[PDB]
Amino acid sequence: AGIVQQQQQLLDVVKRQQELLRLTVWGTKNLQTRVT
Amino acid sequence: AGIVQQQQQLLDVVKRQQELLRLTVWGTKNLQTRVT
Amino acid sequence: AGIVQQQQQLLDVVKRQQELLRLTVWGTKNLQTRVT
Amino acid sequence: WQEWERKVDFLEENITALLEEAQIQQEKNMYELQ
Amino acid sequence: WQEWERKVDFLEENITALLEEAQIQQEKNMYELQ
Amino acid sequence: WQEWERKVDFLEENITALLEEAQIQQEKNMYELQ
Repeated sequence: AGIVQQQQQLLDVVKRQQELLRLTVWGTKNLQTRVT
Repeated sequence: AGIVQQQQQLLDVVKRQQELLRLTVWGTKNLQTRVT
Repeated sequence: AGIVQQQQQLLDVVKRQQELLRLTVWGTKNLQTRVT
Repeated sequence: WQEWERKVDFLEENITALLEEAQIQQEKNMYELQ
Repeated sequence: WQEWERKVDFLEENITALLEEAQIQQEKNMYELQ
Repeated sequence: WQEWERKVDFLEENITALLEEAQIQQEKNMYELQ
């Protein structure tokens, strides 16, 4: 019950890291459009 | 099993997230080179 | 107790990734300020 | 930059897929201990 | 870029916090499973 | 940016090694669960 519980928390943080990853790729895409 | 499985799925996401992160660090580097 | 350690390693990875991510974001912000 | 984009776009979709299926295998393990 | 920045800052802080919580559960697991 | 470059390069080398171990350990969990 505790290993799976940690799994939910681990998957929870990895989801947010993705949101942050997406935001950084957007910036990179955006700067790229302009610099190009 | 079902959790040792969830363990793999989690490892796969971070593995994939790293693949995406690499590309993003490559973009930042490229733009940094031209922008300056 | 095979998986608990593995859950620590996956934890340490997301942590290292977050650090790298924050650095990447600083670069995106820094370039952004130069571009605009 | 052409292939670059093509790659980050596929990775994004991939990850969302893994995250989705992970949420599934997670809830399966939740109701299982039960 | 104004909103964008506000969201990365928040997410950066949020993730660092979620990680800290996971540390608490990791400990209980180190204890229990042993 | 000079310091930034060597910090991301190490962090990249770091996570890569860590990702291997994570897989290897995973290889042992199901190799040893039974």
